[PDB]
Amino acid sequence: TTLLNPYFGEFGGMYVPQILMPALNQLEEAFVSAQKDPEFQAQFADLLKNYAGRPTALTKCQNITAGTRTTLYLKREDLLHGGAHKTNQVLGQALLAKRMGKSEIIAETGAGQHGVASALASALLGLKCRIYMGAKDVERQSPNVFRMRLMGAEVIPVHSGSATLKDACNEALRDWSGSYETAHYMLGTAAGPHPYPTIVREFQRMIGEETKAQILDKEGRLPDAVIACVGGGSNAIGMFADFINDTSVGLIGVEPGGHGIETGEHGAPLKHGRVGIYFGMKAPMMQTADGQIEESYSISAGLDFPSVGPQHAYLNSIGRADYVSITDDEALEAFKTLCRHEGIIPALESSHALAHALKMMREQPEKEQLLVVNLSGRGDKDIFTVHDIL
Amino acid sequence: TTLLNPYFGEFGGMYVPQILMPALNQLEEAFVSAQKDPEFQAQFADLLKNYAGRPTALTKCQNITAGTRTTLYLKREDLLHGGAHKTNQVLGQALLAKRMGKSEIIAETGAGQHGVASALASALLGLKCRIYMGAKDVERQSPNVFRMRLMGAEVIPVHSGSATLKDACNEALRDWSGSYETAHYMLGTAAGPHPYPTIVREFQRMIGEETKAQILDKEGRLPDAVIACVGGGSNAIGMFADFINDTSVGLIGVEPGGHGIETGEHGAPLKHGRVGIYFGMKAPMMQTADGQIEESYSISAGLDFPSVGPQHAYLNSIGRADYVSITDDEALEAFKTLCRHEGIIPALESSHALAHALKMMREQPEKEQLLVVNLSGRGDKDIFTVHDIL
Amino acid sequence: MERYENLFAQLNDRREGAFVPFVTLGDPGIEQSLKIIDTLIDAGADALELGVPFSDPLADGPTIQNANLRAFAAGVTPAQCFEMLAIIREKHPTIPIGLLMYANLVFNNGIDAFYARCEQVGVDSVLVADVPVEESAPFRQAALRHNIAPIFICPPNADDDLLRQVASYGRGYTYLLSRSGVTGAENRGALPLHHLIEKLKEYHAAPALQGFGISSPEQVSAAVRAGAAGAISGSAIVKIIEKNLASPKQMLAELRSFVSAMKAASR
Amino acid sequence: MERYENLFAQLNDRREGAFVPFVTLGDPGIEQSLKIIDTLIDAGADALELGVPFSDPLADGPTIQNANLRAFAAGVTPAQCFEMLAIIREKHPTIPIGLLMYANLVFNNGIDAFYARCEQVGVDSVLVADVPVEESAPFRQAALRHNIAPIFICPPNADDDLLRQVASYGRGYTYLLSRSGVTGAENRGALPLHHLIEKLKEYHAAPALQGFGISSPEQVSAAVRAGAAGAISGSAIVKIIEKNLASPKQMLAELRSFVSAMKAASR
Ligand SMILES: *Cc1c(COP(=O)(O)O)cnc(C)c1O
Ligand SMILES: *Cc1c(COP(=O)(O)O)cnc(C)c1O
Ligand SMILES: O=P(O)(O)OC[C@@H](O)CO
Ligand SMILES: O=P(O)(O)OC[C@@H](O)CO
Ligand code: NA
Ligand code: NA
Repeated sequence: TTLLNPYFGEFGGMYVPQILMPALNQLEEAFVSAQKDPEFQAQFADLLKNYAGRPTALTKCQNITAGTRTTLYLKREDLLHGGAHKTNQVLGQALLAKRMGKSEIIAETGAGQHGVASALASALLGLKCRIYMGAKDVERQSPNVFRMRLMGAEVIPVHSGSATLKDACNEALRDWSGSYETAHYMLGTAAGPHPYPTIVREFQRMIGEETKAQILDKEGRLPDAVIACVGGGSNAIGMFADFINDTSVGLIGVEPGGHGIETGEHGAPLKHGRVGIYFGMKAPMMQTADGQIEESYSISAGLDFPSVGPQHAYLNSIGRADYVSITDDEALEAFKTLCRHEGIIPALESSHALAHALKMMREQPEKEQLLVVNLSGRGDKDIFTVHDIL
Repeated sequence: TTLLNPYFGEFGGMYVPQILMPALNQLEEAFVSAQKDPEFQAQFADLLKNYAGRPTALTKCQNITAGTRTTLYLKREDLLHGGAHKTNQVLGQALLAKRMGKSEIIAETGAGQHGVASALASALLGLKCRIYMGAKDVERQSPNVFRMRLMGAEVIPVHSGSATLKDACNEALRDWSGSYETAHYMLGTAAGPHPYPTIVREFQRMIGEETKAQILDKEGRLPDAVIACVGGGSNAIGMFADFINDTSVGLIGVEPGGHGIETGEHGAPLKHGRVGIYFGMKAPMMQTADGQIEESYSISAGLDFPSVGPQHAYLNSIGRADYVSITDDEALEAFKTLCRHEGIIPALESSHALAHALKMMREQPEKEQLLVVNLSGRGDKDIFTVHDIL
Repeated sequence: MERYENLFAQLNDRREGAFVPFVTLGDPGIEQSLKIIDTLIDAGADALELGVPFSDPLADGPTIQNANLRAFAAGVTPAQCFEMLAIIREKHPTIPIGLLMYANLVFNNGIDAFYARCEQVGVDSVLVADVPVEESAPFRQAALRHNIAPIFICPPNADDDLLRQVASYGRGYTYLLSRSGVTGAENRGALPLHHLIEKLKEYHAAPALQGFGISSPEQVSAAVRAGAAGAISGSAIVKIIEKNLASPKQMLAELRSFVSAMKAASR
Repeated sequence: MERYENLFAQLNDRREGAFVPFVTLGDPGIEQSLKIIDTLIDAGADALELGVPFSDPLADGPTIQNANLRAFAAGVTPAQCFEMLAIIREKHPTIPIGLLMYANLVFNNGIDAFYARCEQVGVDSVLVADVPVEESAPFRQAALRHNIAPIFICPPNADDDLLRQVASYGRGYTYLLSRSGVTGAENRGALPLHHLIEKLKEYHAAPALQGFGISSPEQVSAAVRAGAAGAISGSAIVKIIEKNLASPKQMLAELRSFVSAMKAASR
C-alpha cells in the first residue's frame, strides 16, 4: 500500500527484495510530509538560492540562430553550483535523509557527477557519504574521484559484472539492503523503485518553473518546445514537469545515439530497447534477447544509465512527449558550435539536446519557432575528450 | 590632459611610449561617455544578468566557524560564467571596444583564465580575439589554451624574456603600438596605464555593491571586514570599491607569500617589493636591485602578476586598506577545509583570501566578527595541483 | 504435482527437518554443475534451490556474484539452464526443485511463458528475489495456473499484514530470511525467529525454510528447534565450488562431506 | 657641453645629414660591444644611440629583444654599461652619445641620480622610451639640471599641441618616428613626414633625426631630402651582429661596410 501511485501507466513500480520495502514506504511518507511542510520548503529554497545559485539564467542565443526564424534560449544549469543540474535534487534528498533521522548517505555514480553532487551535499549538511562506482569508471574519472574524496566521501570501486554504472547501482542496493536503518540511498536519476522517480522530478521541477516564468517575462508566451537530453531522465523531467499541462508546449527528450542506432552501439532504450524489470522498476532497458542487462554507449559518459525513467516511457506512450536520438558526431558538432558562437562550453550530455535543436532549426530555417534547450551542465570536463577526438 | 586623474596619490600614471597615448585618451573618453549612457548601462547589465549569471550568491559558512564568534560569508564569484570574477570586466571592456568601433581584441594571460574570459566575451559579441601567453605558461595550461581555441581566439606563444606573464604583457603592448586603430587591448587586471585601473574597478564594482545589499539583507549591518586575494588587484578592488566610504568596514587584501616572504620566493610586491615604473604605471614591483623586473612565485598560477594595481598601493599608503600575505601551505589548508566542510572547491587564488579569514578566526576565536571573503573563482582547475602535492 | 507437500509429510514422519542446498546452474560449467547437483542429492539434500545466471544479481553477496561470473564465462544461458533442469528431473522424480530467479529473466519472454516452461521441465517452485508481495500478482497467478508454487520471503522486518499476505499467497514453502542484507556465508543471522515462525503457522503458511547465512550444522539444528521445517544453504556450498575449481574430483568429495554433515544435523 | 649643437652646425656647413647607429651596450659581450662601437665611429657614425639591457623592452621588435637576451647571457648590468660609456667617452671627445632607456632603469635608484651619472660619464642625451611628454616633467628637469638633453619622440599620430610640446621640451635632437609599431628593420615607414618636419622647424624644435625601420642608404637620403637632420638605424646594425656571432672579425668588417654606405648616403 502506498500514498502515491507507484506507476506511470504500465511503467514504474517497486521491484525490490521484500526487505527494502519498509525503507521505500518510510521514504515515500517522509517525502509526502516534507512537501506539505513550510519549514522544509523554506530550508530547501534557502539552500537552492544561497548555496547553489538559483535561479539560473535563461540565455538567448542570437548568434546561433542568425538567418533563421528560430529563437533559442538555453536554461543555464551549467551555472549551478557543481556545474550540472544534479545539485538541485541531491540537496532535497539530503534534507529528506535528515528529516527521517538518517546520518549516512549511499550513492551510485557512473561518470562521477552524481558522486560529486552527493559528496558536496553531504559535506554541507553533515552526513557521512559513501559512493559506489564501477571500477572501469573509477579508472576513467580520476578527477571526479579525487573531488569526492576532497569533500570527505568514501569512494568504493565495484568490480562485479561490467564494472560500470549498472553494477554500482546493484552494489548500492545490496548495501542499503543491510543498512537502511541508518543510511539513506541517494539515487542519481528519476528512475529506480517508487518513490524515486517522483521525488527526483519534484526536486528538479524548479528548472521548468523558472523557465516558464523567464520565457513569459522575455517573450510574453510559452515555448513551442523544450528540449532536454535523457540519460536516466532527471534534467529532462525537471524541465518538462511544469509544462506537462500546457498542451501547446512540445516536450522533446534526446537519448544518445552513440555510433548510430543501426550499429547497436547506442544508449537509446526508450525508443530502441525493450521493456524489462531491473533496478526496482519496469521500464525500457538495454538488454540482450535472453534478458541480460547491457550497457548504454555514448561519447558522453553521463548518458550511461542503461534504462530510462518510467515517467518518460509513460509520456512517450501517450504521445505527450516525443523522444529522438543524436549521435556522437552530432553532439560533438553542437559542442563546437556553442563554444565558438556563444562562448559557452556545454557538457557533452547537454550537447545532445542542443544538437537536436540545431537540427530543428537547420532542417526548416523558415519555420517560426521559440525553443528552449535545457543546458544541463558545463563542459570543461569534456575538453580532453573532445581534444583527443579532434 | 585627461578627463579623470590618472594617479592614486603617487601611484599610477600613463607610462607608455608616445605613440599609444591617443589610444589611451580615446579609451578614457569612451569610458566616461559609456558611464553616463543609459543604453550602455542597460546592455552591460543585461549581459551580466542573462549571460553571466549575476547576481552571484552570498553563502554563509556555519560549518567552518562552529565554536567561534566569527560569522563568515563567501561572495560566490566561483558561480559566475567562466568560473571566476574576470568575466564581469571583459564583458564591459568588449562593449567599450564596440562603442569605439573596434572589431579586434588583444589580450594577455598568465594562468589562462583571462585568455578564456577574453575569448568568451569576444565570441559572444563578434570580436576577433588574439591572446598573448608566455610559452612556459602555454606548456602548463594546455586545458585553457584549448578552451581559448574552441572559442575561436588565436593564442600566440611568447618566447621572449622569461616566457611568462610579464613577457605576454610586453608583447600585447608591442602589438597594440602598431594596431590600435582597429584593435582594443583588453588588459586583464586593475593595473597598467590609466585609464585601465579605473575602468577595471568600475567594471568589477558590482561585486562589492551586491555584497553590501546582500549582507544588509541577511545581517542588517555592514561587514567588520571584506577580504580578497591580490594578484593584480581586480577582484579585490571590485569587492572593496563600494565599501571605501564606509569607514568602519575593514578592507584586507591578501598577496601570495609563496614559500615564505623570507625565502624571497613569493608574489607580494605591495608589502615586500619596491616601487618602479613598468607596464605603463608607477607601482610596487617584483624587481632586482638593479631594476630588472622579476616574476611573482605562488602555488597559484593566477596570482602571478609581478606588480599590483596602483589603487591598492594608494589605499595601503593612507591606511584605508591593509595588506597581508598567505603562504602556499596556508592556501592549501584553506582549500582542503572549504572542500570538506562546505562542499565548495575554491580556486587556489581565492584560497589565499579564505586562509587569512581562517587565521583571523582561529587566532582570536572569541572575537565577534562578521567577515566576507571574495571567493574569486572555482578550483576544479586546481585539483591535479593539489593532488600532486598531497 | 505436490512434491513439497509429500516431502514435508515424509520428513514430519521421521521428525526431521529439510536440508536444502543452493547452487547457481552451470557454475562452473554445465557438465560439472550437473555432477555437483547429483552429488548434493546423493549426499542427502532433501530439495534443491537453483539459480539462473543473471547479469545483475542484486540480492547476492560476492560468493554468489562470483558463481554467476563463472557461469557466464562458461557461456551459460537461461535456455541451457532449462535443459539442465529437464535432465535433473529425469534423473530424480520426487525431489522438490525450486528456482531462485531475478525478475527480468521471468518477465523477458512473457511471465506466463516462463511459468509454463518451468512446468514443462518439472520445476516445483519459483522465488523471484526482486518481486515483493506488493508486485507479485501476475507472478503468483501465472505460477498457480502452471502448478508451480510461488514462494515469498518473510523478512525479519515483517509486520503482521505482511505475515498474513505471505501466508495467504505462498505455496510449497515460505522463505524465512535469517537477517537483512544479501546472501553470504560470512554473515550469520542471530535474531530470534521463533515469533515469526509461530505467526506463520498460526496463519497456515507454507512450511518455513530458513535461509541466508546458514553455513554450519549447528545452524541447521537451531532452525529446526525454533520450529522451521528446514534450512537452505547456498554460499557455503558455492564456496566449496570456488575453492576447488582446479580439482573437480576433490570438489565433489568436499561437497559430499559438507552436505552429509548438514543433513545429519536436521535429524 | 653642446655636442649635438656643434655637430649639427658642422654638418650643416657640409650640407650633410647625420647618420646615427643604435646598438645595445654589451651585445654580445662587453669587449666585443666596445669594439663594435669603435668600428661604427671609425666607419663614419656622426653620433651614437645606445641601449641599456632591460628585462622588458616593450618598444622593441625581435631583433632588439634578442640583443637584450644576448647581453643578459653575458651578465651585462647597468653599472657595467656606465663603465663602458665612460670608456667610450674617454676615446672619443666630441661625438654625441645618446641613451635610449626604459623608465624603470632611470627611476630605480632615483631619477636625479641617473642623470647625474650620465653627466659624470659624458652622455649627451637620454630618450626614455615609455615616458610620454605628459609624464616627462621629473625626467626633463633632472636632465637639464645635469646638462643632459631630454629627447622626445614625435610620432606620426602627433597633433599640433604635441608638436608644440615636443618642440618646447626637447633638446639636442627630436626623435622623429618613421611609423607606428616597435623597432625593426623588416618594417619600413612610408608615410610622408614633410609636414611634421616643417612644423617642428616652425616651432624651433631640436633638429629631427628620423628613426624606426631605417635599413638602407636610400632611406637615409630620403630622410635628409624631406628636411630631417639625419637618420638613426638600429635593428639593421644589430642584425649584422646577430648574423655574425660566430665570426667577430667578419662581424666588424660587415658593420664597417654598412655604416660606411649609410653615412655616404647622408652627404
Ligand atoms: C548526469 C547528467 C545528465 C544525465 O542524467 P539525467 O538524469 O538524464 O539528467 C545530463 N546532463 C548532465 C550535465 C549530467 O551531469
Ligand atoms: C585572475 C584571478 C585572480 C587574480 O587576479 P586579480 O586581478 O588580482 O583579481 C584571483 N582569483 C581568480 C579566481 C582569478 O581567476
Ligand atoms: O546461504 P546464503 O547466505 O547464500 O543464502 C541462501 C541463498 O543463496 C539461496 O537461497
Ligand atoms: O632601426 P630600428 O627600427 O631598430 O629603430 C631604431 C631604434 O632601435 C633605436 O633608436
Ligand atoms: Na538511458
Ligand atoms: Na601581484
